[PDB]
Amino acid sequence: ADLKAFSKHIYNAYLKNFNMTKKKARSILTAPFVIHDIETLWQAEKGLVWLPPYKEISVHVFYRCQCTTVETVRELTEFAKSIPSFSSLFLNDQVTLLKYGVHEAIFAMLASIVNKDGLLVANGSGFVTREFLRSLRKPFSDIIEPKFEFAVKFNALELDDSDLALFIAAIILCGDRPGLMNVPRVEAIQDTILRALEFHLQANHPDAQYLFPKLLQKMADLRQLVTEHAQMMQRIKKTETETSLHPLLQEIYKD
Ligand SMILES: CCCCN(c1cccc(-c2ccc(SC)cc2)c1C)S(=O)(=O)c1ccc(OCC(=O)O)c2ccccc12
Ligand SMILES: CCCCCCO[C@@H]1O[C@H](CO)[C@@H](O)[C@H](O)[C@H]1O
Ligand SMILES: CCCCCCO[C@@H]1O[C@H](CO)[C@@H](O)[C@H](O)[C@H]1O
Repeated sequence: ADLKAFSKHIYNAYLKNFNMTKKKARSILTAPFVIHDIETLWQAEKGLVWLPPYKEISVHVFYRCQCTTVETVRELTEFAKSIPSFSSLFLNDQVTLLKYGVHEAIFAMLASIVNKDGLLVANGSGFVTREFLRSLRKPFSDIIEPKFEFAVKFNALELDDSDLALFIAAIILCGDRPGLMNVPRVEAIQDTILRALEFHLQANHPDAQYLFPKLLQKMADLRQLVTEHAQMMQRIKKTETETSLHPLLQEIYKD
């Protein structure tokens, strides 16, 4: 009943806080400058499309990834704060939820800007090919591929921005997070969001392909995806000594 209005407030918060909507993304994807080799990557840097001291091609890509990720974390923070029930939480719990939730949300939203062939970069000014990213030296290519596999299956669910606003909110407001102080309040908020989501999916996808429980599965898939990604990020930290890691991302991964 009150859930329809509750979803509108979340959707509003999403529209207010993210630079790239799926609506914007899909329209661009169907012109952005194409990065498919070293030459085009260099031409993208020469101002036409767009940091620590230069090392190499794969590390340059890794550095630009961090920049993007840091910026997405900022947006997710503002999104979450635009939800009143999130803002009533003590700041430590807010930080705990963002700590353990941002990468799950990042990979979910990433599907919005991805097709079988590649992904948009630089606020839609660029399109980097999947084949080009495959060509980067290990471990970077290994880290990248699973996100394509995830994003393609996820895009088959044909969610829109209003669906995603609730889905991301549910990811952030998660009672399972380690070190959470007020577990009961968060669980109660999660439950309201999930109820709003099921209600919203009924109204928005009337002939739903068992859509709500498939999204719950995707949430579990995202948790596994982040687990594996964190393991791969630990490998970078251990093996790539000369490569710098953004302080905030270091804080997120810590413990
Ligand atoms: C669907 C493929 C996603 C691949 N990764 C990603 C995500 C967003 C932007 C970019 C990117 C690509 C090209 C350029 S210029 C040629 C710039 C950016 C990439 C590679 S990823 O989502 O798998 C990914 C996410 C985050 C990473 O480190 C940051 C963090 O964990 O906070 C990644 C690090 C290495 C490889 C992929 C990363
Ligand atoms: C908004 C995203 C912030 C995620 C970084 C959280 O970083 C966390 O901050 C806590 C409070 O300073 C620290 O106690 C904790 O050690 C650190 O991992
Ligand atoms: C931008 C790259 C920052 C990632 C550095 C990874 O850092 C590591 O992540 C592990 C997670 O497996 C944590 O257990 C460990 O404490 C942390 O130092």
